[PDB]
Amino acid sequence: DGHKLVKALTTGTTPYGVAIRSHWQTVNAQNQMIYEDGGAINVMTSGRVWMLSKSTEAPTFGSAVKLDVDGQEKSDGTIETTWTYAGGWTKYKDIQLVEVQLHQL
Amino acid sequence: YENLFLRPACPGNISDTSTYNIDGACVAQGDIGFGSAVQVVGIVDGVKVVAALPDGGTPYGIAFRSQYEHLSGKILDGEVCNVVSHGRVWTLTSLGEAPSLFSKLQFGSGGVVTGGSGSAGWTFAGGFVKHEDGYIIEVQVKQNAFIAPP
Amino acid sequence: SPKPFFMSDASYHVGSFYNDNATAKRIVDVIPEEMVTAGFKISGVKDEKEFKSLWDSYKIDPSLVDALCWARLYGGAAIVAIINDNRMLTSPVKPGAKLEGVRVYDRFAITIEKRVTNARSPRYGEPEIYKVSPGDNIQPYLIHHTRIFIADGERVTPQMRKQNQGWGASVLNKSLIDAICDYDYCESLATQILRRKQQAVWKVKGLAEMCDDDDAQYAARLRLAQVDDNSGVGRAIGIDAETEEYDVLNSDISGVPEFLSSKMDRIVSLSGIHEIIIKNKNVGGVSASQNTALETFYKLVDRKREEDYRPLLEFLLPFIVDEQEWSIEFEPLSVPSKKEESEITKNNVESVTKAITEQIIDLEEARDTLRSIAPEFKLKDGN
Amino acid sequence: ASYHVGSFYNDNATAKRIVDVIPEEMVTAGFKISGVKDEKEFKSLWDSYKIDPSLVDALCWARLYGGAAIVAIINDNRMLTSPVKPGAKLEGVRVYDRFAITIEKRVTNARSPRYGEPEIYKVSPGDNIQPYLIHHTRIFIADGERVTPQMRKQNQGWGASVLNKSLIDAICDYDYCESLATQILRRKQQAVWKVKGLAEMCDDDDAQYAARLRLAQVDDNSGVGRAIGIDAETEEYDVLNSDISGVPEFLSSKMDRIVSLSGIHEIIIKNKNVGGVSASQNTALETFYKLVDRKREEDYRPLLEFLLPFIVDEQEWSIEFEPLSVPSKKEESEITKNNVESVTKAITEQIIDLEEARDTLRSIAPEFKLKDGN
Amino acid sequence: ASYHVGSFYNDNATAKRIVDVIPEEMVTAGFKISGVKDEKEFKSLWDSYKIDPSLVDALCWARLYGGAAIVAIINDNRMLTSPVKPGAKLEGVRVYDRFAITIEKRVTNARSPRYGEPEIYKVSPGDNIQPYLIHHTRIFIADGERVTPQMRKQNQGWGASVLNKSLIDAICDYDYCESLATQILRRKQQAVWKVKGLAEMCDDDDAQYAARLRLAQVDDNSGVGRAIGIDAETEEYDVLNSDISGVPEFLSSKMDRIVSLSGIHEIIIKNKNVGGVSASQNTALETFYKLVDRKREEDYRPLLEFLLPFIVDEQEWSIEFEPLSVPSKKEESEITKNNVESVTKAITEQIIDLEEARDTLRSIAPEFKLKDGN
Amino acid sequence: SPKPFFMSDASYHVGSFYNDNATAKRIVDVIPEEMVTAGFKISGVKDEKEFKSLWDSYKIDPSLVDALCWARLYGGAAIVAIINDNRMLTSPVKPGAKLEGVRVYDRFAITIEKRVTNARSPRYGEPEIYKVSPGDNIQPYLIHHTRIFIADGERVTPQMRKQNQGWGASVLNKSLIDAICDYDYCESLATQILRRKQQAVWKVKGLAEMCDDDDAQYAARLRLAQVDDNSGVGRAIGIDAETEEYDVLNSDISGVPEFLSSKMDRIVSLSGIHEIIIKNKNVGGVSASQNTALETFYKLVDRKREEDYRPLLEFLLPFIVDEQEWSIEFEPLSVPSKKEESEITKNNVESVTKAITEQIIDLEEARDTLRSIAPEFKLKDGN
Repeated sequence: DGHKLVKALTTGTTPYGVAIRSHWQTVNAQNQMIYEDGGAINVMTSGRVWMLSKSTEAPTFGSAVKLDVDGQEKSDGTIETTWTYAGGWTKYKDIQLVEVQLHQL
Repeated sequence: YENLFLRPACPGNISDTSTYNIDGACVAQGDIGFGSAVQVVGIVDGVKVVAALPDGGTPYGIAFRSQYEHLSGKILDGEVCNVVSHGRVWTLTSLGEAPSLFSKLQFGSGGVVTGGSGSAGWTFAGGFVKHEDGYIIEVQVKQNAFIAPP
Repeated sequence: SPKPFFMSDASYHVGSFYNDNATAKRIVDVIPEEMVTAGFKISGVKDEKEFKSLWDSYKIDPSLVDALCWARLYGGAAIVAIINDNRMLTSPVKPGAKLEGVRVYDRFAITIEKRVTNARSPRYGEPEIYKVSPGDNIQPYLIHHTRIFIADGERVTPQMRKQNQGWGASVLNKSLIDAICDYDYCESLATQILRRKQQAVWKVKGLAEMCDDDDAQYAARLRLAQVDDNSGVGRAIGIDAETEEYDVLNSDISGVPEFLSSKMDRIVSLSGIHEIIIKNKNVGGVSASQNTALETFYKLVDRKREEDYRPLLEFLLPFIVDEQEWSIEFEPLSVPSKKEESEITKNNVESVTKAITEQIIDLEEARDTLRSIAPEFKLKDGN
Repeated sequence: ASYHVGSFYNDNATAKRIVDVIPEEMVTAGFKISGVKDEKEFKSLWDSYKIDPSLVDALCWARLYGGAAIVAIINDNRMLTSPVKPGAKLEGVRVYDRFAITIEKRVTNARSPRYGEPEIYKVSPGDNIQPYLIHHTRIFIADGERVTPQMRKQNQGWGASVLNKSLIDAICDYDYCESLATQILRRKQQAVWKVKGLAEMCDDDDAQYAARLRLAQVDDNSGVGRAIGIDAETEEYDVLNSDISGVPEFLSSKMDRIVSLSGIHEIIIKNKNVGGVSASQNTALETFYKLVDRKREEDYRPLLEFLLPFIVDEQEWSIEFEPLSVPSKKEESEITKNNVESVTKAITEQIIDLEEARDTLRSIAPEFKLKDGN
Repeated sequence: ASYHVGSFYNDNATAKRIVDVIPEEMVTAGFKISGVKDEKEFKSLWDSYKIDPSLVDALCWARLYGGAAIVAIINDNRMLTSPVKPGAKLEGVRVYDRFAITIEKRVTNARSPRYGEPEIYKVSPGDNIQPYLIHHTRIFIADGERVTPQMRKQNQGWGASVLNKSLIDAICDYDYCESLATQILRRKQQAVWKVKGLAEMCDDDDAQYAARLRLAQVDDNSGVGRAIGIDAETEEYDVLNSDISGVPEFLSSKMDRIVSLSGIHEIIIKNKNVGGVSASQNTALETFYKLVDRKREEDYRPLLEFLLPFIVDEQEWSIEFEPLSVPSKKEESEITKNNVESVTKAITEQIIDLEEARDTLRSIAPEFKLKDGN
Repeated sequence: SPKPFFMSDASYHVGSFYNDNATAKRIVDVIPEEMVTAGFKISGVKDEKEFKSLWDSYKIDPSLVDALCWARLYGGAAIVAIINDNRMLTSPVKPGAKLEGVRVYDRFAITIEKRVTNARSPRYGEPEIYKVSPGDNIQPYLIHHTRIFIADGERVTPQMRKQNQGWGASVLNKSLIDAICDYDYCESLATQILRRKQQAVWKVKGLAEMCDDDDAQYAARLRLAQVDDNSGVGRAIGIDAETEEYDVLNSDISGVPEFLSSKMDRIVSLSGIHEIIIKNKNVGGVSASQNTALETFYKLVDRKREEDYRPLLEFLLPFIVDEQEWSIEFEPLSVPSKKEESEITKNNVESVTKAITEQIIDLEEARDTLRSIAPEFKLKDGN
């Protein structure tokens, strides 16, 4: 059918999508929202989504998205991605978030 | 928040219920087979005239299977035709083995998939089954991917 | 899954399964004419001779029958009544008692012309003008709501109702459809198993050497068939020991009638009409259980009748009777017997005047009492 | 693997019967009203309003969705949000499903016993009409079956669908069993034909097409009266067979599970006479009547007290539910004979006089028409 | 694992029926009161109050959770904490489950026999309102079933659920049995295809995918009227089958265990008429009726002696429960004839006068109404 | 065995058996409840309306119910009655007829304090004073013999009667307990037999070469489960003839329902209360024998009632009745009904005065006679 098996991003790889909040969601040791090793995962491939970041400067509208090794937005990462920025930039409790527009690969 | 799968896996039909688009205001010149790429040769009164893909053309969509419009088994000259311009669809192929996931497909003559090393265009979606001593693949069609040369 | 933008499900499949298969004909047709021909009685009228005279003058009950038929099949039907009115056919009807015909249209022939949702009127949400497109090259003509009546089928979810422009659904849902469909498949497989009871095998070493489609192979096949047709219990066949062997293989057959009876029972269960009516076979082992089966069947048909037969009556009666207040009674749908009808007439005639002779109950009401329950005892109108 | 109940309702037939059989028969059973000066005009006015289709589908959607509403409009010179003044006026009633009704305003006054019960109902019919607000007295709410309160307040004080998970999957398993039985019948017999070197013949070519066409042709002409030829040295033709038994019994057991979970018995859900007994389905029916009346007393009467005082100007009245038993002419005549002889066999000697004997005889529903008078 | 009564009730239909079939019929049965001047106004007040659904729910939670509380509000000009002075007033009644009531104050003084009996009840309904206090006179409590005194004290004087462990696991085993039956029917027949060298296939390659493709395709086209060819040297095709029998009896035995442990019999729980006999199910239903009367005498009355003294100003009255029997229009007709013949067959010979004869004839509730008078 | 201290060890084995198992619940609560709810009637009293009024004013029947139940269960129970009197509860009771409260205790809360062996009074050899120790942080206290009454179960020989301190035994004897326990074992065995009906075996040469708890073995077992889940009638499984085989074996089931029916028969036969009251299943094969089974049940329950219910009557009634001589009679334990009561009352009213109009049997006592047999005919007292 085309059903796919997915895992975390690594070096020299091609990003596919971004996991989103859903019913299937577990808690890590540090109270972090995670997807367990065995189970269903929802991946959104087109549209606007809030994504974790570890940058320190507000991104410019429309510029290309550059990812980090572990799969989070970073201002000068070495992984190239087709997605774009949408302009949203905010900060949850001790967490940085950024608004990313994803195009279908 | 998930997308359902569609059951029949026959050539010429859609494979998923993701975002798709069907251009139903068209007519055919010549004969077309379900699951082949087509090209736009002209426009009359808001209607697009399509034909099977020649050498040197730019594909526009893929013929779509319907059980009322086409009672013969294929699309005939002078018939209204369904064409899929955006979405995942099962296509006829002459390849022998599945290409790399998310690669770029290349269309031989007659609108069949024969290449997996294109520069830009439609992409392989991960489905590869067997039909009639031949194979069927799953392609992801996007609207502005192939641009007509000036 | 992709689907046409002009949704149409009960358009061709229902009509095909109705006019081709017979069990569908029965399951959709047994009810309506039985309801309409059960009969009805009116109360509050001066007399009934003229009532029956006007009824069998108008002669509209076959139209009522097939109107209810299309209502049950296509999920909707309409009937238009024409009135002796000197006004344009768009206009409403003034009070009166007059009409010149009633004629029926199917679900496909009626649509809505304009809609009124005025707050003060309780008719908000009710389509006030119906646009009908008849057949046989007749131009469409819009109708005021007062003239026509719309009859629906069975209840559906409101979500489906609004999507189906306020119209019911067909009784032939896909579950009943494929339950009907696989019955023929099972019957065909049963006949195939009956054909395949016994087989014979004839083995001849070197038969592969035979040429394809030449005189030798044709001669061999002619000889084999010829010796096959003349064989039997009273005949013997000879073969060669070294070269050929003749064996017979057989298989048993049993349980097929029970399996088919189970399939028919499933058809009955999904239909809702019971055995001695849908299969029309008396069980035979019991003397008087078919009577209770048929009275349960009348329970079913009566509870269905109260839902749809009445609105037609309340729509037609005010145009035929000039009397101002009347009531509908439904005759007890049970066939009675010269024997027991004679007995019940005796019973009621002696009950009505066994003990009224000592009270103020006089002749002028005793006669109405005796001729109220429709007797075989006529009586000329008088004192 | 959870599916919305509406699709199952309007698709499957057994679900249709299970959800629909009770309310329609319940409402068509009828009733009588006591304390009324006369009943002819009562029936005339009742079938003048002719609201029973709306009543039927109101009860139906209350049974299915676990919640239904009826809006009753009245002749009054006030806005709909206002309460209803005393009187007996009615002009129309309409029916709305579970999804179009909510609660708006809260009352907690300890003085009235009305604390904890919604005061204003917020209706959102949709269909390009602005949602509006209605006072309590103008609306009645019909609920489904009883549920535990910890789920009741979680579901906004509303009932649950009568199609629970056990009923749903019990229904679903039956079709799977039927399909499996059909497969069992189809696979009764199998013919095997083996030929040395058959594997040498290559895929999807003319030789294979010819061979398989020949096999189909020879299979089409086999049977009792026809024989087939075989080469002994290379090829063999055998037949394997299997038996069938107990499938109807297993299907009957599954139907038993269906009827046990539904709670309505076989001659009503399967609608098949037992046939082996002539006078036991009558008590079967009376058990059905007892259960349906038991369920009716719970929920059908509230409509009666909701609507009846709004149409009758009389101060006092009562509801009696008609004896839900099929009435057979002959025994009806016999009962009428017994009643008429009892009512005046021994009143000739005491103060039981005609003005009340007539009332007694025309109260117990006779066929005896009698004009009012002394 | 599956022991939570709250979820089990609303997730299993059998639990639903087995828990609530009894009290609703109990209350709908009916009764009457002797020593009252008249009954018309009594029923008028009763159906004006319309608290029977709340009574049904209270009894249902009493049977399920082992304990429920019922609260009545009276027309009295004092604090709700204060006791109730003698009178006949009623305003409304509400019901709470086992989870909202507790104890505050004790009485253990010598002179009163009420020593050691609860005095003041702490009601904590929740619903964002302050929990409050109620005197013993206002609230009545309905219990479940008797237990050993040691468990009675351990459960702070509250009973136990009717769903004990034996009932729960007996119910659970039925689902396992039917699932095994479905698996049994699925595994009736199995086809095996043996090909020497098939092990040489590489895992998850085009060759293996095509092989299983062809296997499924050839399987889908077989049947009675179709044949399959194989190669004698390298492959063979076998079929193995197993029979089925006795599972209807097995499941019937499981259901019989369920009914025996429950105490409610087949024509009420399985809902099959026995069919092999004409008139024994009437005796079965009257056995059900005698047991339902036995349990009714235990728990339904206390509600009556708790509520009735608050509505009737009459001093001394008595209760009788209407004999539970389905009345047949016909048979009540003949019994009325018999009673009207017995009431005045020979009373015209002694001092028994019409003044008491009319009372006799209108006491046994007839279809003959009679205006009060001489 | 170690047990928690707050759960003091006193027959909690049988207590938990009672409060857990359902068949024990039925067998212990079936008799006393019906016994008490059967009702009774009293003769020699001026009137019975006030008797019933005071009776349901005191409303002690739930206490009587669980008193009898605990006496049947533990083999002993105590009922304590307090009277409106101006004396200490230790002293005896003077003549009078008063009640103010009555309460119940089980077997474990009662002991003997003072014993009498005086020669002249026949009362010697039975205890004089009872020491009750309710617990519940209230001091135990002492009761005179007359105030309270001790209810016992079934008779035992004097040899164990004397060692059980004049107290009977539990109705759940060893044989009954073991027979009840065996049924659950048989049911579990039946479930296992049904599960083990069919087995599939897969054989692969060299399969044992694989290390345990390893990647290859995990893959192989996942593949086995996957292919097992997808097999069926319409699906086939391929194997390799050279290396692996797939066999299936099966066993039948028969006689199990009869075996369990026989075990239930043993249970009911040893219990003594019969099938249509313990299994709650009508015989179904006959129309008019279950009623005779009922009257056998009523006869046995009446025989048991005569031994236990009366002592409560003669222990309590002398404290509530003011007149001197009375009779306690039991209603004939049979469910009456419309028909039979209607025609029986007809027979009584014709028998009471069909032929008495000729002799001295006159009206003032004829009315008393006719309303003595409890009729539906209410009558005002008078001449």
